[PDB]
Amino acid sequence: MQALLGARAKESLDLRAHLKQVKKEDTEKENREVGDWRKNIDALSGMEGRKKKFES
Amino acid sequence: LDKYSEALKDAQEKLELAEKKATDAEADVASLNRRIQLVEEELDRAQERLATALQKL
Repeated sequence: MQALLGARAKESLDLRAHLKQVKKEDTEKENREVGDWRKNIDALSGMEGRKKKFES
Repeated sequence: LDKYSEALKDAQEKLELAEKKATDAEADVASLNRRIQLVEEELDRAQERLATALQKL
């Protein structure tokens, strides 16, 4: 009386935690696309002089 | 005349350079204000989204 419902619970937890597991696999093996970037700036710090080109 | 003309080309060049400095400094007052507002807006939004995240929490 104690073994059958145990086995059924094992199967159900297996299927659910296993879909959870296969998707969490994709989450963990690649966590790079969920990252970000520094996005630096040059900002042209030279407001003391101008440029050589004809347009400037 | 040459001294005033030269003192002028120099006051005027220093002026074009000071005006340029101001133009560029102002270009940056503005670029900084744009970044400040973009970041303050992202911050206010982070805080709106935080308040939301906290409400959703």
